[PDB]
Amino acid sequence: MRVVVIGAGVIGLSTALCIHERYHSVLQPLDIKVYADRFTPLTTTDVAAGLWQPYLPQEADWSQQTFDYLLSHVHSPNAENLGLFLISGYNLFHEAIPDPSWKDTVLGFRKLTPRELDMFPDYGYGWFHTSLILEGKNYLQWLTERLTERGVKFFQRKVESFEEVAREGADVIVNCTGVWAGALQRDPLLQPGRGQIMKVDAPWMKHFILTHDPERGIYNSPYIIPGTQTVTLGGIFQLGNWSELNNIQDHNTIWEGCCRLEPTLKNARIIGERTGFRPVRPQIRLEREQLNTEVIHNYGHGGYGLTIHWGCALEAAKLFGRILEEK
Amino acid sequence: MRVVVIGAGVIGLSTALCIHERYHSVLQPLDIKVYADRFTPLTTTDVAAGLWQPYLPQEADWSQQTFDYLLSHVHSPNAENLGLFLISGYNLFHEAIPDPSWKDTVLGFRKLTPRELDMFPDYGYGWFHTSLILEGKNYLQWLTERLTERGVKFFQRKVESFEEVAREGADVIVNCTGVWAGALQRDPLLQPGRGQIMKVDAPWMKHFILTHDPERGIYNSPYIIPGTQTVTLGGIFQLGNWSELNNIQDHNTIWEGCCRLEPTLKNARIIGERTGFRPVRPQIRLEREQLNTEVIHNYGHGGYGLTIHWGCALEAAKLFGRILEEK
Ligand SMILES: Cc1cc2nc3c(=O)[nH]c(=O)nc-3n(C[C@H](O)[C@H](O)[C@H](O)COP(=O)(O)OP(=O)(O)OC[C@H]3O[C@@H](n4cnc5c(N)ncnc54)[C@H](O)[C@@H]3O)c2cc1C
Ligand SMILES: Cc1cc2nc3c(=O)[nH]c(=O)nc-3n(C[C@H](O)[C@H](O)[C@H](O)COP(=O)(O)OP(=O)(O)OC[C@H]3O[C@@H](n4cnc5c(N)ncnc54)[C@H](O)[C@@H]3O)c2cc1C
Ligand SMILES: O=C(O)c1cc2occc2[nH]1
Ligand SMILES: O=C(O)c1cc2occc2[nH]1
Repeated sequence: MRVVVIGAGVIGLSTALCIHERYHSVLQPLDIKVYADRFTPLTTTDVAAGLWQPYLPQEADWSQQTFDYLLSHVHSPNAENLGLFLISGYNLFHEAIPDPSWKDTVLGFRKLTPRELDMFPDYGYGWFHTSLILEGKNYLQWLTERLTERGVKFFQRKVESFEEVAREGADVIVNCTGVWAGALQRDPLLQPGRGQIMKVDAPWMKHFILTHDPERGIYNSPYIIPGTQTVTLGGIFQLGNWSELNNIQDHNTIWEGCCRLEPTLKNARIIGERTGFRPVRPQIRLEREQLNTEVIHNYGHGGYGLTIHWGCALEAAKLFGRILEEK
Repeated sequence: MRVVVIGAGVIGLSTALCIHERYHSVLQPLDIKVYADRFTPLTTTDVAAGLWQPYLPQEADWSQQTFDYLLSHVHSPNAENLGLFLISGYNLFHEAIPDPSWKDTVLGFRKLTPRELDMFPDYGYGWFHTSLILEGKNYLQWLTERLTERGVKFFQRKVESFEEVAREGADVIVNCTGVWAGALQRDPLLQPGRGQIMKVDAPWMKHFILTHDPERGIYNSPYIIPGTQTVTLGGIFQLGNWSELNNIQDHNTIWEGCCRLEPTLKNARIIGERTGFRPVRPQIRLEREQLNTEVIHNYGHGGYGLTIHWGCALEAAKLFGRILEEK
C-alpha cells in the first residue's frame, strides 16, 4: 500500500498525518510520500492569519471537530511550535442579523453591549467572542516535522496528471491541490478567490476585529487579526483573479479601511505583505473516485482552510479505511 | 518603443529601473513592462543574505561599479529603505592564498593576525575587510516602489516564449530569468547550484565569517552573515539539484557547521529556512541577440548577483542605448 498525497498546505499535510496516525499500525508496509511543487513558506496556507471562524452542513461538524481538537491542545507546550493560541475580539455589521451556527462551539459568545458599539462609530451591531488562532507557517512546519519523524518523505515536483502518478505506481492518490485542482481534473466549480494582506508591527492590538458588509461581500471589507509577531490586515476577495502579485489599490484599500476601523494603526510599521488564492467552491470536494487506481480529493476549502482542515483529515482517513476494507 | 523585462529578481528590476532612469527623457514614449511569474518573497533574490563578495575581465569592473554605487548611498536616508549597511568580518582558509582582486575595492582589507587566528581553531589563515550588505527582500520592495512611482507596470505571467512576447508588440525583450533562462532558449552552460540557508536569532553577531575549502568547493562550507533582523547561516551548494524544498540533511550540515565555527549559536532560536537556485554559468551572459525583434540577455549571476547587479544593470542599459541608435 503505496500512498501519494499531492499537495503540502494544511490540507495535504494534515491528511498525510491523520492517515499515518490511524493506519500505519494496521498495514504492512504503509508507504506515504508527499508531492508538491510548493512547500512553506510558499503556500496559500502561509498567508492565512489562521483565525478559527467559519462563514456566517457536514462542514459545521468538521470545523467544530477542529475547534475541539485545537482547543484540547492550547494549554500544551507543543502549542507554541504550533503557533496555536486564544484570542478574543469583534465581528461588526451595519444591520442586525442572526447568530451563527458556531454560536456554541466558540467560547463565551455574545452580542455587543451598546458601550462596546460606541467605539466603532461606523457599525450598529456586533458580536464578541473568544476563538483561537493557528498560524499556517508554524503549523505547516510542525506538520512537516511530525511527518518526518513518521518516516514520511517529501518531493518537489509539479504533477502533470494522476496517470503520471499511477504509472509510478501509487495504489492510492490523495489530491490536496487547493485552488490548482483544475490543472489535474477539470473543475468549473473551483475558482480562485484572490486575497491580499499586510503585516504590520502593532503589538498593542490584543483583539481581532472583523467587519462585514453585504455590498462588499464575504472577506471583502476591513479585518484586523493579531498574530504572534505582526498584526495581519486585510479585506480583499476578488473572484476569478489569478494574479500572484501585490497590487497598489488593494494595499490602500487595506490600509485606509484598516486605519479607519482602528486609527491607532496609522503609526504601525509595515513589515511585509502577501497575496494568495482561496480555493473557492460552493462546497469542499471531499470524496472518492476510481481511476484500477483510488483517489481521495479533498480541496475547495475557500476562506476557511485552517478552521476546518482537521475534520477534513479525519474524514479523508475514514475514506482511506473504507478502501482497505474493500481490499 | 515597447519594452518588456522578464524577471523580477534583482537583475530584471535593476536593469529595468536603470533603463528607465536613462532613456525616459529621450523617447517619446518609453513603455516598459515587467513580466515575472514570481515576485518577492519567492525569487532566488529574497533568499540571498546580500553580502558583497565576488569569487576569490569585465565582471571585476561590474562588481566594483555595484560596490561604489552602494557606498555612495550608504549614508543616505533611503539606506534603511534599501536594507543596506556596512559590515565587517573574516574570510578563513586552510592554506595561504593570493590576495583577491577586489582587495582595494572593499575597505581596510588586511591579513588576519595570530591572536585573531587563535579564535577559529581549524583555520590557519584569512583576511578581515569591511564590506556591505544589501538585503535581498528589502531591496526588491524598494525597487518595486521606484518602478511603480515611475509608471513601470507589473504582471504575474509565466512567459512560454520570446515570440509570444514578440507577437504582442515588443520592440525590446530584456531576458532576466536567472536559473530558468534555458527554458526560453536552450543554454547548456547554465545550471542550478542549489543552496539552503537558515535564518537564526543571534543579535550578538556583529561580523560576517566566510569559510572556504576547495575539498567541499564553492559556497559549500559554513558561513554566518548577520542581517538587519536575523543572521543567515549557510554553506550549501549543489550543482544540478533542482529540489526547491528545505532538506533535513542540509539543515544538520549548516547547523553543525556554524555552531562549530561560532559555538555561540547553539543557543540561537531558528527563525526560518529557505532553498534557492543559484543561476550558475561559467560567465554572465550579458549581450545582445536579435530574434524582427531585439533581445538583451542578462542572466547567470551565480552566487554574486547582488554583488554585481548595478554593473550588469549599467551594461544592459548601455546595450539598450545602442539599440535605439540603430533605430
Ligand atoms: C488572505 C487569506 C487569508 C486567509 N485567512 C484564513 C484564516 O484566518 N483562517 C482560516 O481557516 N483560513 C484562512 N484562509 C483560507 C486558507 O488559507 C485556505 O483555505 C487553505 O490554506 C487552503 O489550503 P490547501 O492546503 O487546500 O491549499 P494550499 O496551502 O494552497 O496548498 C495546496 C498545495 O498543492 C500543491 N499543488 C497544487 N498543484 C500541484 C501540482 N499539480 N503538483 C504538485 N503540487 C501541487 C501546491 O503546491 C500546494 O502545496 C485564508 C486565505 C487567504 C487567501
Ligand atoms: C542561499 C543563497 C545565498 C546567496 N547569497 C548571496 C550573497 O550574499 N551575496 C550575493 O551577491 N549573492 C548571493 N546569492 C546569489 C543571488 O541570490 C543571485 O545571484 C541572484 O539572486 C540572481 O538574481 P536574478 O534576477 O538572476 O534571478 P531571480 O531572483 O531568480 O529572478 C528570476 C526571475 O525571473 C522569473 N522568471 C524566470 N523565467 C520566467 C518566465 N519564463 N516567465 C516569467 N518569469 C520568469 C522568476 O519568477 C523570477 O522572478 C545567494 C544565493 C543563494 C541561493
Ligand atoms: O480573508 C480571509 O480568508 C479570512 C480572514 C479570516 O478570519 C477567519 C477566517 C478568515 N478567512
Ligand atoms: O551562498 C551564496 O551563494 C553566497 C554566500 C555569499 O557571501 C557573499 C556572496 C555570497 N553568495
